Amino acid sequence: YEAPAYHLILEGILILWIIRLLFSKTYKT
Amino acid sequence: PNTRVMNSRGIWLSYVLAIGLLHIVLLSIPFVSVPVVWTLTNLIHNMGMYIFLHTVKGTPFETPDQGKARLLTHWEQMDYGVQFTASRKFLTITPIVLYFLTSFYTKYDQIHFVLNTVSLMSVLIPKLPQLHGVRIFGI
Amino acid sequence: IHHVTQNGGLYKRPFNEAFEETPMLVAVLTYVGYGVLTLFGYLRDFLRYWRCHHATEREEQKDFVSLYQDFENFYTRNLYMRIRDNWNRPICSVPGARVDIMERQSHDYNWSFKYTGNIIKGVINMGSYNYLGFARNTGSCQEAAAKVLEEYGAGVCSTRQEIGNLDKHEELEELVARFLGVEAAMAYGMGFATNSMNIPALVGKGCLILSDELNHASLVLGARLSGATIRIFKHNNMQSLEKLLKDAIVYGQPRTRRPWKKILILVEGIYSMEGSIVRLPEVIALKKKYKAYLYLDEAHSIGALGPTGRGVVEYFGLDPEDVDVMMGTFTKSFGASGGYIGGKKELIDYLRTHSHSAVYATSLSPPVVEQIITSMKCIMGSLGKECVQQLAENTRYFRRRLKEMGFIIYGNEDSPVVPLMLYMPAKIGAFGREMLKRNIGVVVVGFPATPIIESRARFCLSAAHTKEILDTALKEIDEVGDLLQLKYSRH
Amino acid sequence: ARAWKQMSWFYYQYLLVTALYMLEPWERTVFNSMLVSIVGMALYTGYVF
Repeated sequence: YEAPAYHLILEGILILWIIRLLFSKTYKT
Repeated sequence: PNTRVMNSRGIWLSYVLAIGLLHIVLLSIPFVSVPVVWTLTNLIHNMGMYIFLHTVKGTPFETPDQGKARLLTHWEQMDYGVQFTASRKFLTITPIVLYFLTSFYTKYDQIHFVLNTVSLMSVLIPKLPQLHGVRIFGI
Repeated sequence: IHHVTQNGGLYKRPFNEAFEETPMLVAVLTYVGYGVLTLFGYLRDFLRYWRCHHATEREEQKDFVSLYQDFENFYTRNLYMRIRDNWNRPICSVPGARVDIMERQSHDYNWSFKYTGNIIKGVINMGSYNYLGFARNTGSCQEAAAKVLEEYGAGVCSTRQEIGNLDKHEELEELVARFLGVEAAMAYGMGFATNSMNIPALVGKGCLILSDELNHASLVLGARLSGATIRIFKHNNMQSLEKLLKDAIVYGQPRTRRPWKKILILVEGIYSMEGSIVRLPEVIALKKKYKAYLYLDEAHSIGALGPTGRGVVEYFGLDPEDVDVMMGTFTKSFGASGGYIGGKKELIDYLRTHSHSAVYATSLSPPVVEQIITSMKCIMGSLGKECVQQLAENTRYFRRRLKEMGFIIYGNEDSPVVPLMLYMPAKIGAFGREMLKRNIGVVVVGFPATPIIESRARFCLSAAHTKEILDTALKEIDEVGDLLQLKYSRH
Repeated sequence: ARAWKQMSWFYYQYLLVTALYMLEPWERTVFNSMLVSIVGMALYTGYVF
């Protein structure tokens, strides 16, 4: 409990991935 | 016509309950354990969302655009290609939630980390918007 | 005066259209119905890795690169081929109010059919474009063409700018111009061939076309053949119309930023599926605000709207001189074949020269010209102009009648086309068989010609339908909508 | 007596929804078996817990 070793590192990447992902709002001589 | 098929009404609600059926089906298996139920259902889901989005290309019907998206798989052709739309982001958030519940269950094991990550890896890798048309040595 | 709401669209009457959004519980069950059906298709095509019998590409001296995509034929053989017994039934009579239908069946599960001998008679139809009831082999209206048939023949073997140009052709082109109230008119061979051969003679390379979401296969195809930028706006959304129309001028092309050469709009009067009328005065008010042109399509609208029905312009009471070009057909109120283009005399003369069809295609057959003329004479003044007051009575009666019966109906209430909503794909395949058991033949509209959760059935009302013909059909529907629980509406 | 006839209507109602109707009864029972055995396994595991 409260920690796996290198996994909350990787899980912190994913939960931070969504926040950039949530606000991009558009895309595409 | 495969460009407004996820932009329809209640397709998001029906996409959940297919997985919700698939878990309760997988929950009622005799010779199985409650960790590897979640391990199984994160593998099958990310298998489906690769094969039904990033593998089959074209339309099941016939396109009156003379087959413009014949060389384009189903993810690439959503909403006529504009990436950051209201429905592609729903399709990216949902395996992450399926990653975190399968992170919650199996109690953060090492083999349940390894097997349940590369499924979640190999589904988001094609969903990079700068990986629009590049196909690795095939398809 | 009724509405002048924001765009200057001046309304005389109330509008009153109804697009009831589909229920939550209904919509989820549809995808399950397709989901089980898309499941067995992969099952079925997997079983076909060894050898319902197929068309069997020639082996004899062939087997090049294969002809068709296997996957593009998926829905036609796994959702269509299952239930293709309906919308293909041969009839053997005059398509009026009661229609003799040849009976067929398949023991090969709709893969190969067979007529028994049977002629199912006195079948009320509601799926034919017979609004003003001119499909009859009786009366003096059709009799006049018999004099024309025994005299002239059944078709020129020539072209309009070539030899073939009869006095009837010159007569009819006058006759419609007074009927529409425009300067000049010109008839064409079939209504599909009009839009696919004249719209490319108008717009060119630097043009921009603002067409609706759901026009037809005609109007898209003409827009493809003219190399011109095509942009789609939402159905009857003037706000979405003006938003494109605003950005079309304040920008130009995507590559260069030069101004557009000319722009125009492709809209129809009565959209066939989801039978609804375009918000026309809000369009006339908007094209004058942005100097655009306007192509209008009275394929369904003429003979069905306005008193002594003359299309949607009299139905809104407006002038024909603000629509830059008017097009309609003769198959869908007159019981004939072909279509016209009405417009200014300068426009018609340019299209009497640059036509794709007066210069290549052969022109109309002579006796069907007469069937158009005598039909317009009975309208202009003998089963005449009283039937349009009958049909509008039949429209307005039938439209309130199914709405209060718990069914769900789209479109404007005054529209003769009645879109009746199915949702489940099995409810498509049962309903055509079910009504056919109850002595009525209707038209069901499948998946790919709709969106996913539309899958509707469609009724064509008629002035030839009397009250007893109509109420008998109301009785039969009351059982079936009960039998299939298709009472989706809340009201 | 009609309760056995009313019951087959609800089964016929089950043929329409989820599109069992035009489903070639060679294949329907294959789906009926996958309908039964999953619910048949839903009971045997449900009685455990």
